[PDB]
Amino acid sequence: MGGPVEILPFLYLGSAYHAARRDMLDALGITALLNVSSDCPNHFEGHYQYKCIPVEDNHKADISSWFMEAIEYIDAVKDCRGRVLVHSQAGISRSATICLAYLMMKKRVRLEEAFEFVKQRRSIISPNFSFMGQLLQFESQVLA
Amino acid sequence: MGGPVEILPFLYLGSAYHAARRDMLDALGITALLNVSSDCPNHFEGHYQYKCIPVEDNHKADISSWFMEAIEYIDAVKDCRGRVLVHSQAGISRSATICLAYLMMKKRVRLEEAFEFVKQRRSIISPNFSFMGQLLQFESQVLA
Amino acid sequence: MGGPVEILPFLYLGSAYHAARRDMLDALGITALLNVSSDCPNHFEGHYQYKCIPVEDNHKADISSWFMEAIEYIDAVKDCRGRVLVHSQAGISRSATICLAYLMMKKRVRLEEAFEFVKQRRSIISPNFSFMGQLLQFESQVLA
Amino acid sequence: MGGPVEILPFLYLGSAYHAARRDMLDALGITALLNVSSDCPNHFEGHYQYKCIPVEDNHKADISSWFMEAIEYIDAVKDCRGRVLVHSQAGISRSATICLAYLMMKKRVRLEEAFEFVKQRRSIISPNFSFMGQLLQFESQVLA
Amino acid sequence: MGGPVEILPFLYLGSAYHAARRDMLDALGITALLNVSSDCPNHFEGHYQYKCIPVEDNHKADISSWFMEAIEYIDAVKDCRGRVLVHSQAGISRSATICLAYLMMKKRVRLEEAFEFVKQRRSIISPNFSFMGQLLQFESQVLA
Amino acid sequence: MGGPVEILPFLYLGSAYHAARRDMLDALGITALLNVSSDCPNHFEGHYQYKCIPVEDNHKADISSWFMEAIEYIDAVKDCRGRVLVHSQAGISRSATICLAYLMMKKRVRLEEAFEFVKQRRSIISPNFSFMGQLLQFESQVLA
Amino acid sequence: MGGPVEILPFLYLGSAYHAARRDMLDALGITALLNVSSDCPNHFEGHYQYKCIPVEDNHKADISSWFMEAIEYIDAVKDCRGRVLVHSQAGISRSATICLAYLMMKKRVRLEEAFEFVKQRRSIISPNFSFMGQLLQFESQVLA
Amino acid sequence: MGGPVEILPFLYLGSAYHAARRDMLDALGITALLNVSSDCPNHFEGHYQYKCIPVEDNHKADISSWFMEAIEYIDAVKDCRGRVLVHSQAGISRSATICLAYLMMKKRVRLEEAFEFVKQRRSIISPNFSFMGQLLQFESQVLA
Amino acid sequence: MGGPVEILPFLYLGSAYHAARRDMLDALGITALLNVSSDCPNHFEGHYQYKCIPVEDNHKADISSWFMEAIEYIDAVKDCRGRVLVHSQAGISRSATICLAYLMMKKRVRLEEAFEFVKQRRSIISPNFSFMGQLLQFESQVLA
Amino acid sequence: MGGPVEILPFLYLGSAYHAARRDMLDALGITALLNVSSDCPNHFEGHYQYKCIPVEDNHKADISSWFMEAIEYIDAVKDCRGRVLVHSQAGISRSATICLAYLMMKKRVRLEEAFEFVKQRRSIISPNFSFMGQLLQFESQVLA
Amino acid sequence: MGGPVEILPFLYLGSAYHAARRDMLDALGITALLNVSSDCPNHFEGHYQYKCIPVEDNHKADISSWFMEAIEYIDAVKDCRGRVLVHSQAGISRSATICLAYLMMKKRVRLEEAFEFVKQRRSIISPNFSFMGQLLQFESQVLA
Amino acid sequence: MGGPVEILPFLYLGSAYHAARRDMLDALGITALLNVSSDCPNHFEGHYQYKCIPVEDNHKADISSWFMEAIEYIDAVKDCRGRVLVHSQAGISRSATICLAYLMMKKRVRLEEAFEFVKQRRSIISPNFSFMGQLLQFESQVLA
Amino acid sequence: MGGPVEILPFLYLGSAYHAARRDMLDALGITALLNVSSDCPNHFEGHYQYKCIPVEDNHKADISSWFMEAIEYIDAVKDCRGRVLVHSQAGISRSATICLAYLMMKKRVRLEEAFEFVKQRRSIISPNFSFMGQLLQFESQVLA
Amino acid sequence: MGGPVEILPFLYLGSAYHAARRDMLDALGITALLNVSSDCPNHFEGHYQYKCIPVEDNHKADISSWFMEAIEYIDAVKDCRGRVLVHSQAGISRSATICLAYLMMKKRVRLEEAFEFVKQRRSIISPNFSFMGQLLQFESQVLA
Repeated sequence: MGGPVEILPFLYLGSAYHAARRDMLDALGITALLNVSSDCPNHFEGHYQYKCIPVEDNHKADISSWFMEAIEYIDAVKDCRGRVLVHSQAGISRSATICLAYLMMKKRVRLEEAFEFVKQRRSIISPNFSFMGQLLQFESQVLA
Repeated sequence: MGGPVEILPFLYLGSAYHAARRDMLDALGITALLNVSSDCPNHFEGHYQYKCIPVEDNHKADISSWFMEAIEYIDAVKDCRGRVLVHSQAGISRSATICLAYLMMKKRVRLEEAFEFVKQRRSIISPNFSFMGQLLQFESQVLA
Repeated sequence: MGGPVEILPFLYLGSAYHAARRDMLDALGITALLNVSSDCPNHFEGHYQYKCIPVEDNHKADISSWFMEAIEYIDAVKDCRGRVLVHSQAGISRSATICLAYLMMKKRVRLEEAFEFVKQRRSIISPNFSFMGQLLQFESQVLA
Repeated sequence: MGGPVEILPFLYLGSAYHAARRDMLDALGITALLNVSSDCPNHFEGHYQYKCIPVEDNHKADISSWFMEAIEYIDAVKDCRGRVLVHSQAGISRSATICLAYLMMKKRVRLEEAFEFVKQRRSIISPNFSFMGQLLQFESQVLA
Repeated sequence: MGGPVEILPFLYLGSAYHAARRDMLDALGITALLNVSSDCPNHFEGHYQYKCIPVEDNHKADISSWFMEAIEYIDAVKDCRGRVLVHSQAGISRSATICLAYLMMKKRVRLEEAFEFVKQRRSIISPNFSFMGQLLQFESQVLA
Repeated sequence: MGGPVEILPFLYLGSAYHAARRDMLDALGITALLNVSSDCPNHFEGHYQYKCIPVEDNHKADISSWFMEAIEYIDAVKDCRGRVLVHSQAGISRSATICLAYLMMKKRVRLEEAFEFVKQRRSIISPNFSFMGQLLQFESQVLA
Repeated sequence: MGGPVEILPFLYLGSAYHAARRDMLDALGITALLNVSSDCPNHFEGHYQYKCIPVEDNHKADISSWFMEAIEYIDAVKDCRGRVLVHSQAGISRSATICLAYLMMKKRVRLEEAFEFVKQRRSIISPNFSFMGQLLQFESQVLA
Repeated sequence: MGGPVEILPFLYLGSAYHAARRDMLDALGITALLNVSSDCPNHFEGHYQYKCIPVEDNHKADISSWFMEAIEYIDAVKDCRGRVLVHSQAGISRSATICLAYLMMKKRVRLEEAFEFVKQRRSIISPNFSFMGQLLQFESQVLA
Repeated sequence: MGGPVEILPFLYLGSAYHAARRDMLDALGITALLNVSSDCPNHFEGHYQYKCIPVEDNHKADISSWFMEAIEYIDAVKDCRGRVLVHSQAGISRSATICLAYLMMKKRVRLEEAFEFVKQRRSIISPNFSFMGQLLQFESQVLA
Repeated sequence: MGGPVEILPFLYLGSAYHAARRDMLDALGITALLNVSSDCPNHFEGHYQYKCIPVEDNHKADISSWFMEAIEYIDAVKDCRGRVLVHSQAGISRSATICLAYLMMKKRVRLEEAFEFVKQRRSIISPNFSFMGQLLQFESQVLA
Repeated sequence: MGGPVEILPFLYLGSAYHAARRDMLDALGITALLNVSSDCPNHFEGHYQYKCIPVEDNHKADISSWFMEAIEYIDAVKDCRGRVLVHSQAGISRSATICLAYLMMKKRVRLEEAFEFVKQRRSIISPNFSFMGQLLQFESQVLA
Repeated sequence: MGGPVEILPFLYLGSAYHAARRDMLDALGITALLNVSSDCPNHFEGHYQYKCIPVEDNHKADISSWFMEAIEYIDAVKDCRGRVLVHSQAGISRSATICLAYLMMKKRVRLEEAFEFVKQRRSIISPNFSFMGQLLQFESQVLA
Repeated sequence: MGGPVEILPFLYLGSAYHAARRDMLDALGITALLNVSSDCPNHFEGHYQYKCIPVEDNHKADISSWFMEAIEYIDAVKDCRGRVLVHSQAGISRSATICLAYLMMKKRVRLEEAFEFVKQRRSIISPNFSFMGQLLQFESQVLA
Repeated sequence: MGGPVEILPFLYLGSAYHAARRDMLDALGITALLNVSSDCPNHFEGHYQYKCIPVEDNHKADISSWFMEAIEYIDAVKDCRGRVLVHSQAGISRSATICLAYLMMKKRVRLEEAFEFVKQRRSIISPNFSFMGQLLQFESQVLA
């Protein structure tokens, strides 16, 4: 817990624990949620916009494929002047990988630079190696 | 958090966090809620009376227009011998501006005096400047 | 808060705050709830048995009339081998008065003795004077 | 409270208090719940898989009969690569007995060894004597 | 002990212990004493004005009857510009009930308000329930 | 000093020092006094009931003879719903022996049991050996 | 309390509390008492010489008139080689005024000087203004 | 104060303050009192045996004359197996001188030895010089 | 020093030390000064309004005469919406007497009540007796 | 006091207390002073440049009118490479309002931004509401 | 600094630092000043009486000559019931010498005695040797 | 502040703050002042000798030119056996440079040696570089 | 070690360590010993009564069979008014099981109740599961 | 434990615990032991002289009969210049009674005096009442 960290004015990073907290969500004015796990429920289907990205914290997980879909979604909520809560079970690997991919893309930066910019927000960050490589593979592409 | 502050026996001021807490709401015997934000959900639509006042914590926000509608609503719940929870995301600007407008009106007082009477209740109070001016514009009118 | 106090194995006393806490309710195995207030909602209508006793913490409140209906209800849940949570806003006056009335009746005792037996459970107990007199009026009757 | 203990990667032990906490459930990625009590509600019927095993923390409780049904259920959720939360009111007797029965069976071990393996996880463990005997009766059988 | 509390400039509340202390009596300038017990002696019959009100700290005690006689006596000593020491064995129930009855009457106030005004003076105050009811019965009458 | 200990609601044990203290006597509501010494004066002959039992804290003292007379007296004051203060110089031997004899008799118990019941009240208790033997001699008789 | 202060070998100043204390009186060897109040009793009429000077701690009190009578009395007890205890309720105003008047007279000194000589004895001294003026009026006269 | 010191089982030394304390007197079991002052009253004439020895704490005091009368009195109370409280205003000079004279006589010892034996009991002892000389004059005689 | 105390929004009480402090004067916005001494200079004749009331801290001082002139002056500065600093050498007797007289008059109150109202402001207050009497003489008149 | 705060190298904000301190003025090298009060004197007319802006800390004060005159003056002293001390009685409202108006103008910024920039310098800042509104009215204009 | 010491009710000793402090001067009620230096200015020529005694803290200084003139001046201010502040640069040598000469003369005492009487007031005292001798020379003469 | 440092018996170094302090000036017996700034006023034109040396704490300041004029002035006051206070705004650069130049000249020493001799007096010393170079240029010349 | 715990006046529970301590045995007055292990020697065969019950702390141990023999033995020593020390190697499992069986039987109680009654005596108690079941099997029988 | 106390050079008092300690026995050079209990073994029959006195710590114990036999035994070991250890289970009642009887006899003293002489040795001493009486009965006889 502790509360979701504001990566960008419209982009927040958090735990699945946070996703189940309406008080926490509304206190931050979150309007949408990006469930970057595969089974975390979307309890408040009626009041918040939900987008799911069914991934496992694996090496056997191809989280890179969804980068675009996710980025889109985020940009989407960004344009409605809303606030998305990208989140996964612990908010360490998955939800982070994605916030990184988005930052690398939108703001065009090194996985390095991004990784830092975010470590400062939620020091717990730690994309498992597999994702790390995929985050690189994607990196080259974004810069091209 | 911390809990909503009782401005008037029938008037309370709080956070959107509080609005999502049934235990907190019933412990104070709140019967109605005045959502002074633009996207905070009304989760318990079925058990509490809700009134929305779609405003942003902007300078580009014309919160003054709703003063009357809001005051009415509050007076309304006041007459049912209920308890309203005027609230906005953080419970610092918006929800405050309104409680002020109401007090100035109903009890006829200087934005000054009111502002104080409330600072003593929720020291966090801080209507952004724009609202501050609008609270003055309205002030003259209430005294007339 | 703090949690509801177990007056009797099947009789608990608490706050309206507690009534809104499923985790707290199930942790104590409460099966029914006796809302001794007039507007506290019954959020979980579907999972717990609810009985309402619409009273105000007034001197202008005739809480004595419901004593029988309430006692019945409690005995009812008692027979299903359940657990009732008699409760009012703060769990100081109303919900207490009733637990007292019940104890005086069922176990036949002095308002005095009862009042004590309960002060030891939830030291916060404090039936407003009006109720206090009504608790006496009822006392004589129970002993007859 | 405190949070449910992970007995097995897919097997967790907890309180009924935990069962009412979505944030806690999703933070651990629990997908199913095994209510080893007789009246604890299943509030989130829609989002989590629920299985009930109606038992009392009695000596007059034949919890042994359900061992197989329960083990099955657990194995079931195990195969979906999910996570079950076996739980009872306090998470001391009932929910424990069952986790024990399962461990004895699946991993074939002495009630002794198991009891320990679990005491280390949730030191509060304490199957009432009746269950203890039934856990033994079942033990012989599992080893055969 | 500790010393008698000054309820009113001419009205003090205390213990029977105090009644036996000349030094304490003269130090406060007490001129009269109202023995609200049934057997406490009046040792200094010669130097202080004594008035007895033979009551027990019972439920079987009709202390209400004497309210008028007592109030009179108190008003009497009040007019001689003296100082009365209303007192009972412990100075918790009896002597208090009476000071309350007097205050309610003379100053016309709610048993509630009075009870408080006095709790602040001698926090030990505690009219047994019976008296409490009688104090109410009398209340209505005083307001009429 | 310190104050007399309440053995029974109507039976107290104390020092001769206490016997000379009106404030102390009335604060406890003592109505009668049983002087279990041979020369301690009865200063307040006029306000308290006095009964003398002229004994020495000797081995050459036949305190047993008076047991009956004393018990009577005590029962007497007991019936008037009063309070006796059995006392001797220090309140260690004599006044104790007697409270014991009375307890053994009235409530029928072992000198042992009584002795304890009282040690817990006034830990200073210590009937000189002679009395101790006489308390036994009397014990057999009371049980017969 | 605390004990009476020795102004002069034969002149002491004190409280009415002291006047009620034989132990204190004899410990100081007081033989006479000068009651400078209007209602404080003279409990030990038989053993100590008493002289009364019926005054109020008023502005409406002409304590000056008695100065001579009092001084006389004091000189009287002085000649019997006794010890007088001049005293009033609190021993702050009245009994002080008089000790001052006496000192001014007998030893011929400024109200100023005396006032001091005594403040050093009983720092609590404080003749109400009225008396203060009367103490001056008398001062001129004594010096003449 | 502090309490009278036991010089001999039947001989105690004290202050006039003590003489006025019944509680203290009876607590020690004093039966007689020897007032070695000239004006200290004998308040409890009815309950204690009193003997007066009218002396001043002077150099102009012939306390020696009474030595015999006093010793007699003391021996007297000694024979009734009682307890005398020899005492003077402060219990420093007079009452001491006498206890000394008695000791010197009865037990035949040097004023020196006695003086010590007693200093150890009431360190405050201090017979004014005059008495000191008279105590010597008497000393020679007792040894003869 | 310490700074002048604000008795009334337009009335301050202080020391002659303060009168010599421009920084202090302007920080409080004092516009006028009432020198209630007889020789304290008026250094800043050019920038502040000065009014002198040549009195001594005597008994031989008829400060009462000026009460009216002073009150006037104060009312004067009061009307210009200014701030007067009534002051004397130490700011204990003289400058106080006057603030009292003014309060008694303007707000019509007992020398008693006023004296207090001011003690709470500058606890050092202490009009010498003479002034005290004159403050009374004047009191009667103001109430008439 | 404490000393004036340096808003700009040539612009300082302070109390009227400071204005009366030459040592403080010269220590900071202040050459001019802008008296934003209505009656604070200009004691050192001969050595420092003074400019007055006669305003009250009112809601009835039109401080806005002088904004231009004041800004001019400040720019003036700015050009002589001097240092102005804008100041009012307490240095909270008036003198602040003006420093704000100047900053908004000269450096073109939001009342918001300025208000902050200054709060960091003299945390005590607090333009009464009226001025606040006037500061806004002026804001729009400056940006145009 | 620290403040000038009051040698005599009308005679004070101090530093030149003090002479420049009006607040300090008026707080003590100094009316005249005796500048015992040769160049210290008399800043407040208009409000205080000044007398100069042009001396150096030398051995080559004939301060004795002025003794008479100075004493006169002091006596002068003494008669107007004023207060003189004799002072020199540091208030150690010069101003002291003079206060001494005055004391020796007026009160007729040994340079020794005086020197002490003053050391106790301003421990810093230290007339340079030359002055010391001159103070003696003068001593003989004063005694004659 | 803190006070000016005595460089030479007739030469002191200080702040402009000091220059505004008469008490400080006279306490040190300063007779003349050398204002080494360009705008610090000379408030007490009438009582102290003033000499101005209009310089800026610049690099663009030719403070060297005035060295001779200044030295002269200083020597001048030196001959009148007076005391000069060389001073600039902070008393760090300007006023120091000059005291150095003077020392170098008068006592003929290395800028080095002087700089030290003075650092020990006012550790704050710090002639800006420009002055430092000019202090060297002048050094060679003084040694020639 | 630590010493054997007194379960019953004639029944103690302990370690094999204790069995080897004569001092400990005689200090407790143990007369007999019940060796509930299989190889612990009976060193003092000559002085204490020994009874062996050859069991292992196994699951493969049929300790139940001996329950009767053991109970008999214990009752035996009980009748000789002796004291048995039931004990096993560590005094945790075996010796406990037996004390339990005995208590259940003799005093007829639930394995539950007994287990507790003993846990309070030797908190270390812990019959291995096997024994636990056997203790239940036996339980039913004892109640029949 | 702690070790046996040396009552007499040849007489020691102790616990049965001590009796089992050879190291303790030889360290004190005990040669004989007097077992004043009824079942404590005599483990070292071969090395120490043992004498048994079969008594219970009862009231129903006639320990007096053995007094002579015991005393004899003790005198016996005394003559061999040995050392006896009189002892009972705890060494509080029995073994003490006997050491007392012996002392009373051999050294002829009051049970009182002896009791003390020994309390100082082993403060734990406490002959049960029965023995106490028997110790008295025997006392008279020894003195005869």
